[PDB]
This record gives sequence, C-alpha cells and structure tokens, in this order.
Amino acid sequence: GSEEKEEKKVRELTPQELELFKRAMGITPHNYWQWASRTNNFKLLTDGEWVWVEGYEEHIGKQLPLNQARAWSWEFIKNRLKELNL
Repeated sequence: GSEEKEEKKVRELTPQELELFKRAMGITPHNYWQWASRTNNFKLLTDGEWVWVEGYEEHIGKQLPLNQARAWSWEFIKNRLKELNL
C-alpha cells in the first residue's frame, strides 16, 4: 500500500475499450489490417490525454508522416468521431 508512491498506471487495452479508437477513425475493412499494423493491434495507451501506440512511445516527438505517425490526441479522435456522428 502506497496510494501515492506505487503506481502511475494508465488506461488499459481491452478489446471493448479499444474499439472506440478504430470507431472514431472510421477505419474500414479495406485498411483495417493496415491500421492494425500501425496501431500495434490497436493497442494505444493514454490517460485523459494525447494517445500513443504501445511500444511507439519511444517514437514520440519525432518528425514522422501520417503513415509513420504513432500518436493522436483525444481532440483528433473526437474530431473524426464528431464527423462520424450525424
């Protein structure tokens, strides 16, 4: 027990929660496997903040294109999700 001196853990990666990500991006069965690759099995960590792909937090803050991009904001996620909402 160290309720302030033990864990700094982030939000976990369940098959239920992760669906919201690919949902917001509008990912299609055509580029599904393509996104599944870049997203490392749609495994992205976050905590009420910008989201990143597990294992690519080492690739954050670098000059990478959208193809090499491995992080997005909650604002961007909602940006596309709001476009999906009609």
